[PDB]
Amino acid sequence: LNRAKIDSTTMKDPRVLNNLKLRELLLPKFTSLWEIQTEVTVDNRTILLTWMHLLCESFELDKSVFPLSVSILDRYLCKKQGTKKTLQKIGAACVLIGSKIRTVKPMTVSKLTYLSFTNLELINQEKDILEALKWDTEAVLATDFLIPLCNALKIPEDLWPQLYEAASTTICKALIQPNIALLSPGLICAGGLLTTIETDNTNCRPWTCYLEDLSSILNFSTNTVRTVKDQVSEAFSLYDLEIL
Amino acid sequence: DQQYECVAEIGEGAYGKVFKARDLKNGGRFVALKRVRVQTGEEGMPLSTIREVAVLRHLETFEHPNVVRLFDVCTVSRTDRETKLTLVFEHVDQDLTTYLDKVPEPGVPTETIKDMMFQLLRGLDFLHSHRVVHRDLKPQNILVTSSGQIKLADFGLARIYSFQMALTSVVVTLWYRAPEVLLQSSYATPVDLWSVGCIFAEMFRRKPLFRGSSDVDQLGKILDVIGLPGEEDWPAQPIEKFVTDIDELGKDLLLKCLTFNPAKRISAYSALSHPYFQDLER
Ligand SMILES: CC(=O)c1c(C)c2cnc(Nc3ccc(N4CCNCC4)cn3)nc2n(C2CCCC2)c1=O
Ligand SMILES: [Ca+2]
Repeated sequence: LNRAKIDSTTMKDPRVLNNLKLRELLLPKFTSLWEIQTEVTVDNRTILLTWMHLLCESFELDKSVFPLSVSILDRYLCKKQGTKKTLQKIGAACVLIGSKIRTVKPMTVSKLTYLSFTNLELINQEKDILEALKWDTEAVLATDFLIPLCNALKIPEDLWPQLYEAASTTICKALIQPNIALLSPGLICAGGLLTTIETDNTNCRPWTCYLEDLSSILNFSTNTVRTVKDQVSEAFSLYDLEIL
Repeated sequence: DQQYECVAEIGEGAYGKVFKARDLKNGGRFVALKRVRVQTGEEGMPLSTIREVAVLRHLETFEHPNVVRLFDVCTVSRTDRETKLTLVFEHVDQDLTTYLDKVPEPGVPTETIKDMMFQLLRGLDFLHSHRVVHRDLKPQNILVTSSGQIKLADFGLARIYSFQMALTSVVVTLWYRAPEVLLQSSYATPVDLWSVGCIFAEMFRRKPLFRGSSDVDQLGKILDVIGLPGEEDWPAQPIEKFVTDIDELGKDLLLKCLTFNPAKRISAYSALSHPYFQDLER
């Protein structure tokens, strides 16, 4: 019931931003998403990712659960081979694992199975992800960068709550899409922010004005930044529950 | 599964118990074994355990000197029974508790006091700068190696903090809880420093400072010492009484961690730089 309020230590310390970027360099580069796969396509992924998204959204889980569900799922689908009649399970086990870490009230098995395989059969599909990833579960989420970026960009604090709520919502959806899976979490975030800023100016400066800065903050070129915005702004638009 | 043999039980941790044991395939040296009996109810691996490993794994490529190390997770699934877990860490000789209990008179040397404090804050700094709050900081969780080095242990209540995230109103053990938690308020990192305030003191006076029994009493106990603050700070008695044998700069630091308002309470980073510490590693 209580929520995490602003904490200068965790939010305004420049070296926090500094370490996100660093720990971003830990999970290495998917040269191509789901290459190891010899059955399920990326199309299957978009579908399972919107089911997993809907799950998180409708049960109102903390915003950082889904991105991490995605990250687990992906990491996991190199280490092992997935199937079509089995993805539902796997994705279900990612949300279940993600919820266990990043949210106080985690998605229960009975909640997850009943909606969707036996609950025994799901417990294994957890075990099997855990040991496959060798319990190294956590990850830098595109989410994690939101406030550290608002702070770095000198955005007034009273805007943080809305800005947070709004751009986390758009990042989360964007993540559903194939091509977004390849971008660095810092960038996905910078994109999320700018798109959001664009639609209802929120009484900041306008989108334009933050492009050169995020390029300085993150240490990419401006073109890269301008691109990732369009890219994430796209990913958002392509959300569609009918595909289910 | 069969690389070990348990000796003494060095304490009942997060879910069950933690044993002292030796590794065989290695140099023959010591390993810390956490036994986790997963209830064949229906929730999968315990929340607390999954989280705690994930955080420790996540930071391990930093190899921070003031944090415990995890080597392995056994897992052996049983079709004849429930699962059981072997969680395997570096062994450390004793905790702060036993050490405070064993130390010759007249207690721990002030220069050790300063150093343990230092290391402790240092490990904390680290943890916070990676957005981890170790919200279960107590003498039993603080580990002292043979060379007298500090390791933060039991990460089963630690979690990565993000704005607007949901919180359990129920964190830290009674004695070392902060007013914000007691008041059922929202909380974060300053929580760890409150604990370090309490611990700092427990070092000089080899006895816990705030020994409550209810939350309400636990709060009064605190307020009996630190004093009632203003309307501003709500969302005495001179300390030296409760903490004799403390230096003037040790005091200022100690108050700075034991600030009622959290947003006023000092941070590890600024605490690491407080004038109490100049004398140390230099
Ligand atoms: C899983 C952990 O993080 C962990 C580890 C790695 C650790 C290692 N060495 C310890 N070494 C110890 C710990 C305690 C003692 N004393 C033994 C005699 N009685 C009091 C404690 C001696 N050696 N203790 C450890 N703990 C204890 C903290 C609470 C319960 C376990 C831990 O959680
Ligand atoms: Ca929740």
